[PDB]
Amino acid sequence: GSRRYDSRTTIFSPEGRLYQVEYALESISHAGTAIGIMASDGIVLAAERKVTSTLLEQDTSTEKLYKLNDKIAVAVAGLTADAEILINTARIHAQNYLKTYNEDIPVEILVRRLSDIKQGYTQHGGLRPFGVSFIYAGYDDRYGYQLYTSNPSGNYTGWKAISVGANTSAAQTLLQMDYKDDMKVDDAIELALKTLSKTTDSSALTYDRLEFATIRKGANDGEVYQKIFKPQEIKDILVKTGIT
Amino acid sequence: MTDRYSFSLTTFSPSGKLGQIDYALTAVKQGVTSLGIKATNGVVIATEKKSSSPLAMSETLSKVSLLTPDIGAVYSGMGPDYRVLVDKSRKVAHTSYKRIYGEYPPTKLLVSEVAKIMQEATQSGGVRPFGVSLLIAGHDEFNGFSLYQVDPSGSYFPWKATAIGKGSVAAKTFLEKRWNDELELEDAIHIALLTLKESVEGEFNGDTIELAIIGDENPDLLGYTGIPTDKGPRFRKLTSQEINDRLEAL
Amino acid sequence: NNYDGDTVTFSPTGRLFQVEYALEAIKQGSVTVGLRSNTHAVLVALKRNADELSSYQKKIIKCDEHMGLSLAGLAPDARVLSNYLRQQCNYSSLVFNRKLAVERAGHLLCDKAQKNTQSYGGRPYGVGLLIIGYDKSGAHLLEFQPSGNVTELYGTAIGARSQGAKTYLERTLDTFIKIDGNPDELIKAGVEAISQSLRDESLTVDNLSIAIVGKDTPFTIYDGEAVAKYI
Amino acid sequence: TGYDLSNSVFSPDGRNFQVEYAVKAVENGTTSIGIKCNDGVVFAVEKLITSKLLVPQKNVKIQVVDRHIGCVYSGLIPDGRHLVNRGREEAASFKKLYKTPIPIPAFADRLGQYVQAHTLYNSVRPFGVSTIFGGVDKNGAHLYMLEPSGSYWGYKGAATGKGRQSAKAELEKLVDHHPEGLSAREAVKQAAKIIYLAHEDNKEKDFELEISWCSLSETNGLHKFVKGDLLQEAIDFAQKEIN
Amino acid sequence: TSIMAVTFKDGVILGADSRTTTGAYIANRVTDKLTRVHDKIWCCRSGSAADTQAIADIVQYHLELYTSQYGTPSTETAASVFKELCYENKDNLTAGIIVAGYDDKNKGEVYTIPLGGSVHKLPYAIAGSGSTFIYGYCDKNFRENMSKEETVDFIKHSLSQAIKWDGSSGGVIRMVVLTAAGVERLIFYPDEYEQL
Amino acid sequence: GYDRHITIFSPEGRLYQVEYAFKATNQTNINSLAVRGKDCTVVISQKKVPDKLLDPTTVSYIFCISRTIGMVVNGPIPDARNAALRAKAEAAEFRYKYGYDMPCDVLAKRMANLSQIYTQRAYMRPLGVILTFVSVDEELGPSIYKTDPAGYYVGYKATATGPKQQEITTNLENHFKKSKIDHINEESWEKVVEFAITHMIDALGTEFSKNDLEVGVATKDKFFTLSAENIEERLVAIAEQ
Amino acid sequence: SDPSSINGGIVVAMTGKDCVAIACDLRLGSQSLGVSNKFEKIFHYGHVFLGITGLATDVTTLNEMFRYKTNLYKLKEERAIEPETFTQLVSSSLYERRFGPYFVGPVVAGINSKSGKPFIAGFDLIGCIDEAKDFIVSGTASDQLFGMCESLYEPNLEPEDLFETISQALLNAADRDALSGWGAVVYIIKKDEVVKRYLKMRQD
Amino acid sequence: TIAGLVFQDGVILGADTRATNDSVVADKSCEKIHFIAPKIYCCGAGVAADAEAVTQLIGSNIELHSLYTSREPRVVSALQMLKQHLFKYQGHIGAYLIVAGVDPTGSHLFSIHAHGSTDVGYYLSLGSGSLAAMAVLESHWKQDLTKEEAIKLASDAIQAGIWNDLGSGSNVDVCVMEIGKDAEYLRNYLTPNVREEKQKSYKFPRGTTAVLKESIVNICDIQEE
Ligand SMILES: *C(=O)[C@H]1NC[C@@](C)(O)[C@](O)([C@H](CC2CCCCC2)NC(=O)[C@H](Cc2ccc(OC)cc2)NC(=O)[C@H](CCO)NC(=O)CN2CCOCC2)O[C@@H]1C
Ligand SMILES: [Cl-]
Ligand SMILES: [Cl-]
Ligand SMILES: [Mg+2]
Ligand SMILES: [Mg+2]
Ligand SMILES: [Mg+2]
Ligand SMILES: [Mg+2]
Repeated sequence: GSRRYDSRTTIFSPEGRLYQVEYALESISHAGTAIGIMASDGIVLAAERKVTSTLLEQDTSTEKLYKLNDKIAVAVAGLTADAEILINTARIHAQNYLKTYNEDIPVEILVRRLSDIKQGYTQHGGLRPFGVSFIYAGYDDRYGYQLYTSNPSGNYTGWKAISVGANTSAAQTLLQMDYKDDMKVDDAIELALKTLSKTTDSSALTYDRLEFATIRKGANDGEVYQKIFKPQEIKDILVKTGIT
Repeated sequence: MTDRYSFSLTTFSPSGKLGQIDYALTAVKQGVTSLGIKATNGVVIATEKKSSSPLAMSETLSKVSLLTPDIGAVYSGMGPDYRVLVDKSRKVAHTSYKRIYGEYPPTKLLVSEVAKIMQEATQSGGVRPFGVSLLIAGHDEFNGFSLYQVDPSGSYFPWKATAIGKGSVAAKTFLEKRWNDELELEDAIHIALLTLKESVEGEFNGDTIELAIIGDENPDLLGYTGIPTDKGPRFRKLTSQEINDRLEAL
Repeated sequence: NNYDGDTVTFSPTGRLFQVEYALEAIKQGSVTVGLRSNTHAVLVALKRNADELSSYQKKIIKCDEHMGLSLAGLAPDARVLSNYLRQQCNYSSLVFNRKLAVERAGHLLCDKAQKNTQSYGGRPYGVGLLIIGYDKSGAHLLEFQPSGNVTELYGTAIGARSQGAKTYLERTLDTFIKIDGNPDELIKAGVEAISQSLRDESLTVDNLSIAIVGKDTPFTIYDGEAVAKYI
Repeated sequence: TGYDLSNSVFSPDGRNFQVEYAVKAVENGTTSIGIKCNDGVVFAVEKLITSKLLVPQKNVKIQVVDRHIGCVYSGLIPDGRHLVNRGREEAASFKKLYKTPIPIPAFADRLGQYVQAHTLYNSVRPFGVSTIFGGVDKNGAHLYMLEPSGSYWGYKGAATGKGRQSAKAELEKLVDHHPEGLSAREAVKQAAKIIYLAHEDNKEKDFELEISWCSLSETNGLHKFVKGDLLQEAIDFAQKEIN
Repeated sequence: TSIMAVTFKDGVILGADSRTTTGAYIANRVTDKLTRVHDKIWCCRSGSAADTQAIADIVQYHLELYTSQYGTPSTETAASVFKELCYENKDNLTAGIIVAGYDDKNKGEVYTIPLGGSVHKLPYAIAGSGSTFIYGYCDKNFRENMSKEETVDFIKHSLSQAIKWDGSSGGVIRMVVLTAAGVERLIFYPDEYEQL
Repeated sequence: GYDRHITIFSPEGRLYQVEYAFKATNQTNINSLAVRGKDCTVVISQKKVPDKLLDPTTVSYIFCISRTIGMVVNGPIPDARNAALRAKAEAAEFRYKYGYDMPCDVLAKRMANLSQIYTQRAYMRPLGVILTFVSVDEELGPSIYKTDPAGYYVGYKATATGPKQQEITTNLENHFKKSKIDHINEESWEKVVEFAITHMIDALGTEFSKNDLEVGVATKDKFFTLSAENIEERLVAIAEQ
Repeated sequence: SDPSSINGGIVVAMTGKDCVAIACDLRLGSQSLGVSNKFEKIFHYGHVFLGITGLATDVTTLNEMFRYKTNLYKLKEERAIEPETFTQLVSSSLYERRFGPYFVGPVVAGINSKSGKPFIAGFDLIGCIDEAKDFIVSGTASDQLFGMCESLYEPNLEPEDLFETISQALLNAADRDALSGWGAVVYIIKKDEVVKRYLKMRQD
Repeated sequence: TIAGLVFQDGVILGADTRATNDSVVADKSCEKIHFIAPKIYCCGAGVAADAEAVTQLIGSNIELHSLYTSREPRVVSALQMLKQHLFKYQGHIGAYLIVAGVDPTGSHLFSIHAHGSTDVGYYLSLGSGSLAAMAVLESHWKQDLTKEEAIKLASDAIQAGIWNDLGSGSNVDVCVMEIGKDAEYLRNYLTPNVREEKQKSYKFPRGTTAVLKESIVNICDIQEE
């Protein structure tokens, strides 16, 4: 019958690894680096675009940084089309929680549900896993500012600072060196850019190569503001920190 | 139907490549050249009508398709795959948008729905990816003019100008020289026609070239008067004659 | 070889190996014999035990008051097909108030086996049956093989060393076909037949199973001391 | 290679090897024939007597569809019973809606399309029979033959199984020597001859002759088996011709 | 409504008034109640207009697919499809259909399918609300193997009495002639038939 | 090489099962030819009856899909008949839903969309056939639209299918280079049939008897096939000039 | 028994010169029994205002339903929905429940943020759009609001005049309805400013 | 009050502009002549949402069909799809429709009832004002009307409705569909019911209304530092 042609995407290796999770993690290793840094007064998301062309329309472009609601954003590393499927699920789940409880979804509950969807594709269905890793940047009134990461396995963990995609090993060492706990958003902005500036496989790091965002409780009257930086603003913060 | 193929036919290989997406992108390359250029006041999409027989009436095969009054598509790769994606793209503009909001979707969102259709053919049971890259040019009130590329993976990207298929590497270099942010639509049709002559071996006239625009509103093309807010389709296929006129001044 | 992975694949010579391997489970199964006259039909079965602590596997199932079979091969498969035949006999009675023709039982079994031999996922039935019955056209004996092939005979035998009994019946055809209105002499002729298929072991009281059906005889099974008479 | 391991796969030639293999199962079968006469059709078939233990005239091979259609087949017998079961459903459903008994062409495509459906998917096996069938409809007599591929044409005469080359050779002579046509009672005798003649290829075991017919004059355009005096007259004719 | 079909020597003729009513209001005064399910198989409709349109449409679809595969279907076969629909949906249909057609073998044939979804093959058939008034007349005046002109007169006279007495009937008398010659539509205005 | 058993991409970007289905097309070793008149569309096809037992009247690769549409197949008959029944069903369903006769070119697109699905769905194998649909369309006039196992279709001024298509193709390409028009300039279909037969005799270099040929004519509001006698009438006329 | 008149309530929307007004009562009851004197029937998604009269469980449900759809809309479109577009969404959403309707009388009010053009609409319970130039009315005192509006209303009223008109429409119509009143709210809406006023009315 | 009639080289549709709820006027300027295709229009009577929804549904599908077949859409197609969909719902979609247009087959006029019955006609009227309209149409319709004649007769049929039927009122909308021309949609073709100037202005002295509390509403997204 059709059995002949089944890859069997949901089995263990004799070492007790899920092949297809591991080969997806391999795929995501070649993706543009995304860095998340959590401070006391906010969270930074920076990410490196993979396709440099002078003719790509940058200001209308989104491959790395998406918004799930008014308090929660993700930075993508992997197949952008796969990430867009999961992003639309996350967007609905936050709005089903809001319709049911009349409260904005706590960050962890959203991340566990995405991570539970990813887990599903590794244990049943015989489909390929989602070739995606997310950094989650979010705020809620229980734990305040939160970073999490998810990966094709459906494992998620929380971080003070984290990277995904290419050169995470190098990226994670550099963060571990310079990151302190009493740190502020302005410093975390400078750390995030400097770390991409060292790990990048490109000759130099320029505004046309980056997506950048912040989540600050530095909105008027103790509210929370998500700022996806426009290309001009990225080029400004690149001069300010002293990288260009 | 005993469709037992409920498992993916696109899987990660040990290097992290998705084989069937890569092979689909190889089918796109072997495909005839198509290109799109975005002007300040419009967008142009252009391709060659590679006729399979001189007994064929190449007018009956359209490579450039209207999706909504304000959105247009062209491709490189397997035509029949493009045809069913056109059928699906037109319908989804209605079912998931027009029947809800009473207007047509903006360019990005219709692109987003096509992307999604193709991402599914990359992960669902018992199907191969689509063997096409689309260029989609449109207008909408709040985003203005836009040009989008959609790849077999589901991935789409906004372009000022680009090319896909056979001589796309050469064509893309040509465009990078000739493009600025002060181009008028007539300047963009001129650069489109120049660029497409480099990748065309044989006859180069209005009968072997298919070129369409997203320009001003054409109230004359509407077919009815007495509704001040419907001002007419922005999508227009240039005629065999209109092309030849521009080739004399080339 | 490369054409034995499932029942949906033909070999280059036009063979269904999965069917042919199912056929093989019958040959490894313990011998059973069927034979008939104009008045009665008889099953004789050599039951097999695991060891000397174990019971002997029952080889004869009752399907209705006028029809039952003997099995050789996978017993659980025999159960499924005997359950199916019970229901078909039962439907005929309840809807048409009519005793199911033995030739029609044959056709129903032949078409149930066949579905498993053409459709992916499923496997052939791993068992052979000898159906006996008395209906509106007298005495009947069928042989069922899980290929789907069903054959009306005067007499036959299936299972290990069945070729012995079958040659005996092939000679005795003119004699036992005339045993009309004498059930004990027809059962003798079958017991004698199944003997030709023995080696080393001989017919004991808890070894031998017999069944009979006929003109004024419901289908009834004799085991244990009820078959001592015939050893 | 590997092209022959899965049904519905095209080889580089443009062939379906599983279907070609099904044909070998058919060629392995006993010989069956059909003969188109003036007003009807005759179906004969070789039945091999494996053992004296086979009850004569009791394992019937030729199957009736509706009241007017006869089907005979060579190869895997249960595959031929599975097809006729489907035939009977098609002719029932057609009669239910359109009232008239299904015409022989309509019926032929109904089988045709079903057999062809069992070459479209790897999840099924092709049919292991060639089926010779026909009857009398409003437009007259009709004889068909249906190969494992779903292929079928009208015939003056048709033949399949092991004795096919012998049968065909003898069928062609009848066509050539009777252009105005063959009567029903003549075709029955000829059918007996051609089965006997084609029994040299299967000569080791002895056999049993089975004939059916539909004839506008001889059966009122209904399918009947040839029994008793008419059967023995055909057997006697055949026995005289081989000697 | 008043509708009939009559077999004669050369074929068959379908007749109908042209009045459609919503209670006492005439919704349409020039209705065509003679509907084509095939080249030479037509039916007369009575009951729910919606129901009989939906039915005739499906039947036309079925006979068109029939023709593609098996060629020209018999009048009987058209009756059988009408019946199948009417009978199996009897709990949701108010349809009373007369089926009439021409073969060269069978010649002219009339079937009536009343509210049962039963089938009846008849030399002639009357149906609709106006038919009650002309049982007497039609039983007395019908003969077999009438000429074309006799059969046009018989229907024109019959439907004329039906229209006079039934408020639900009225308008023009439409007929359709079905012979080897082909398909002739006729119309007769009030100023002809009223004064009969 | 399982990329050669089902309809998934080879590393080259090719669908081998689509390619091998095109090769099944030629298995019948029959050549088909379609040309357009002013008023009509004519399809001729070779008719080979090798077996003397066959009923020649039942040996055809020309199908009456609807009253307007005819369809010649180049391929094995079982796949031909599968496609015929489907086209017939899709044509009658169209007329029921949309209240007009399915146009020739819309049927062709519909059947080519179905073909395309068999090139993307792994469980369905492509049909090994090339469908040539002909009508006199009430909008576009005389029409020829051809479908293949790839899911490709296009309109034709004239076309040819089979082993010796290229010979027939260049013959017709040469004629439409002289006349410089899209169709055979001829009032009567009887003389457009004569044309089609005449150009098939030239291109294939073979003569034809009434039984070696099979013809289909599409006029306004009906498609029909010619009997043996009607063809003979045509053959006589070609010989006498 | 009649779902549209268990809880009571009224909404009225008027256009003015470069402004719209929408106003509601505050009553919620179980027929004769008054329960809440704080039940507001005017909700906003971005700058588009929706008043809803009718069965209070549907008033709450549909608000939660239009917050949900307008949130997603904004996340994809990257812009707030406009009154013209939101009106179609409401109609779509009512008509999708055609044979099991919400028992509500919706009223859309707002200004197109691009064109600057004031816009009001009303709907039957199954989505039929009435796109008035002057005023829309909804609820248990709709007849009373039609009478008050059709007399009191005049086009191109300034923000502080339209406030006086709309307030007097509601207050006098509520006082002739047993199931409306108990307080009221008026929204004065400008392109980049929105005032909200609680009216001192009779508490019977 | 909706009507349509054929003239020399086309078909015309007329409709009033009143929508009712029990005995009150919900709308004085509603458009009952719905767009299906560029040259196919549909007059709507019955349940207002039902007439609006079923014309939009069929109009959406006719657009997808036109795209699919690369042809101008036909009136008989809109007719079949409306009629099959209304029939499926057994009257529960309470829509009464007059369909008219030009296509490559010529000009067409049809009526459709809620249960899925269709009629063919040279003049048709539907809804509470249909008897008033049909009296005018049955008095004045002849063959080969000019366009000037046709528009006069259609608008007279709708006026019969406006004056004599309580269910119908306000203005006359018309739509002209002539062969080989662009369909012209003439909303407020007649305006015979303009409200007379009021006796008084009821504009209040500012401060007339008693206000408990004030507050600014925050309509912007994120008040930001
Ligand atoms: C000429 O003959 C006109 N006569 C006027 C009128 C009103 O009867 C009508 O049919 C008109 C149809 C047009 C109105 C404008 C939009 C396109 C359709 N119909 C209505 O105005 C309709 C009345 C009506 C109510 C109920 C039923 O069946 C029970 C039939 C007709 N009005 C409505 O539907 C209102 C609109 C609210 O603004 N809403 C309701 O009736 C709410 N109920 C509907 C039924 O289900 C319960 C909810 O125009 C013709 C041509
Ligand atoms: Cl009617
Ligand atoms: Cl399609
Ligand atoms: Mg009368
Ligand atoms: Mg496939
Ligand atoms: Mg009060
Ligand atoms: Mg009180």
